[PDB]
Amino acid sequence: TLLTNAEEISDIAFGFMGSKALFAALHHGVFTCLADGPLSVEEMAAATGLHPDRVQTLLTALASLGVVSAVEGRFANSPAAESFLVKGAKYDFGDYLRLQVDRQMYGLLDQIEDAIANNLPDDATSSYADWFSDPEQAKLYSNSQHAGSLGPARGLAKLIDLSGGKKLLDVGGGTGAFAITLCKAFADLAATIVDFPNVAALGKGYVEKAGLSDRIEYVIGDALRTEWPREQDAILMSYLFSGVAGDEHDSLLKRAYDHLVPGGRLLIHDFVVTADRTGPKLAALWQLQHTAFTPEARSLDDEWLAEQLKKTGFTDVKVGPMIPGMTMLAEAVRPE
Amino acid sequence: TLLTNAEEISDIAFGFMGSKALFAALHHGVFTCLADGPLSVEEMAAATGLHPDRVQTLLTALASLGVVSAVEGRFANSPAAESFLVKGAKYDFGDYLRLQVDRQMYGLLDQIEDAIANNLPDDATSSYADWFSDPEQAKLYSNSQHAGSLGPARGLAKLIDLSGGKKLLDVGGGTGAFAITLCKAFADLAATIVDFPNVAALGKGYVEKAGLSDRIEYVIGDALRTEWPREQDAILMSYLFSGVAGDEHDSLLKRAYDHLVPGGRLLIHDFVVTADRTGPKLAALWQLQHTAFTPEARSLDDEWLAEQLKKTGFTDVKVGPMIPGMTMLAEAVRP
Ligand SMILES: C[S@@+](CC[C@H](N)C(=O)[O-])C[C@H]1O[C@@H](n2cnc3c(N)ncnc32)[C@H](O)[C@@H]1O
Ligand SMILES: C[S@@+](CC[C@H](N)C(=O)[O-])C[C@H]1O[C@@H](n2cnc3c(N)ncnc32)[C@H](O)[C@@H]1O
Repeated sequence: TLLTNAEEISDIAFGFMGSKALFAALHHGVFTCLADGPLSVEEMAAATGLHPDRVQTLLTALASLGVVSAVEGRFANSPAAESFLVKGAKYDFGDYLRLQVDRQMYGLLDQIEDAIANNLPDDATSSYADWFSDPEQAKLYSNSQHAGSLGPARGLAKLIDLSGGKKLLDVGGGTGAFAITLCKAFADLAATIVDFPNVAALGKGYVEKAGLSDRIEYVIGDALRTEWPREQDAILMSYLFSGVAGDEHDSLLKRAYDHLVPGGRLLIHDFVVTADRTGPKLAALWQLQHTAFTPEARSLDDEWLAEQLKKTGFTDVKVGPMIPGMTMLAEAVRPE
Repeated sequence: TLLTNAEEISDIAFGFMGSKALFAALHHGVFTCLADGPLSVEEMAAATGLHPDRVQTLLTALASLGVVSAVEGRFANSPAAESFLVKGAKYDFGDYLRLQVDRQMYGLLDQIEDAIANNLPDDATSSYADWFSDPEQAKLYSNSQHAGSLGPARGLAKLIDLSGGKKLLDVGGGTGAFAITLCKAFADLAATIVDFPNVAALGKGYVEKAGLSDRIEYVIGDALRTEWPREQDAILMSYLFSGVAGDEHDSLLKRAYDHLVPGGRLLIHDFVVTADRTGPKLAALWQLQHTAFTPEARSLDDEWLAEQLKKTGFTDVKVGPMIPGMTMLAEAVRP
């Protein structure tokens, strides 16, 4: 589509108000209160401890987005709410949305006006490093990121095979959602994770909980300045490229190729747009979101990625969907 | 319609990114640069001082929203962008979105999680009054609001008749973006804008810079504390109820009755939702925005309104649109 109407501009301009309506409602557990059938405003005010008038304002907003129904002054969850926003639901990501997206991503995006001009102010967050140097920000971010990545990680295990005596290197593997999931799926797999000190310290705990402390080690520090383990059987880079400066992209590929045994696989998972630069929409929006605290980010597109991987010397290069409408999986092999 | 799937919820959850893509682009004159025809990423960088890789990211975001087209490594304005987001377009409104909605409203909506639980930090902006203690602040708000209320003000200069010997009382008046457009349409018209000292002073510049400095007055104070000029022919209230605590509503209804000449009309312009609580969307969202810095605000519906009016004494009250899909106009007449 190509917009023609002022209304269509308005819808875009005012989307942030929609997001915050959804987000506020999650913070006060609105959808969970409705899980047992429709409630009135005052029935809602009671269950949530909100004032009847604020709840009315919030629910009216939600209804006008179709997030809930409003029938005879009674509110009820939409099918989407039932599945995605109720604590416990099959596809729940309410906590992901209100913790990381709302409390962190929303505010940070107030920086893009300066970030896209490569003119951040001194007091702004200018990188993951700077950002995660606050241990409360590292946690707020990582807890939701970990829960959110389990699904995709389980999706990933189904695609690739890492059985046998194999070593995995996860550059920027956060708190181990991928490495842990992979290690639970493949018996003889040993993993190494590289990340920032505050992220690694939380990671250690997830790895203990899972009883994998004997199979998953952390190598702490900035991945660009720290040494990686050599002769790995596979290397994973999930949401790394998006949060790193454009000038670093080739060297990461070259380093990766070099730390891989012959026959080894490079796996890159990230927000990637199609080369026609038309979408997917969420990949592009997330790319812009990372630019806000990564002002030297370059947009990844699928054919650049394929090309650079071949330029780097990899083979059997493929790029395709991972999370539908949002991320792609690129896959490459060091010759054997 | 009700949402069912992930895409539809994501669309809501990530709408803020969409909004910011549009805003960033405006601050940097993207669409204005594209007005002379499609441009490569490189050519775009030349015209804006922005770095190529970053224009590419901004432009890709926008193309995926349909705001620009993307063809052969070139970007061009969508017809909507060409019409409404280019500097000097008959219907340009890019600066309003850029300055008020982005620079101010977006930041203020971060207070919403605490505001709907009536629990703002002392740090937070907790009312129009508190907000406008800062002259720097009162200026940037009205700057883009006053110039944005001209439209609605014109559409109301086409509607009612303020002809003859007529006095006006614009309670909660702002920098008089209404009072000004009214008289200027109606040769013989008075004026009496009540408001806040920090904003008054700005509008005095707006009236002086229009030539009306002797018809329009100002009655400094907190409309709820300060007394207004009695016996008027018309008492406007635009966006007032929206940013005032909901317990001042009924009493604002009685008060406004007094200061009119029996036979004089009252006008309420504001965000009002249909009684069934389903929209319009922009009206519902704006009430939520205003609740961010008005934690005591009440949601205005069309029925409650028409209802309480009549209940206060007014007659032949008429509640109807006004800026479709966003605001309504009430209209009553004093016995
Ligand atoms: C978006 S997150 C998600 C982590 C994980 N790979 C996943 O898929 O859930 C990116 C992670 O990479 C880390 N990271 C970013 N840049 C890094 C760098 N230069 N060196 C090491 N770690 C980095 C961040 O700390 C963050 O935890
Ligand atoms: C959303 S604005 C719009 C101004 C103008 N009436 C218009 O139609 O564009 C609300 C105005 O009313 C003022 N205001 C809000 N509450 C007020 C109060 N309790 N007393 C006096 N002025 C108030 C604000 O200063 C602001 O200028």
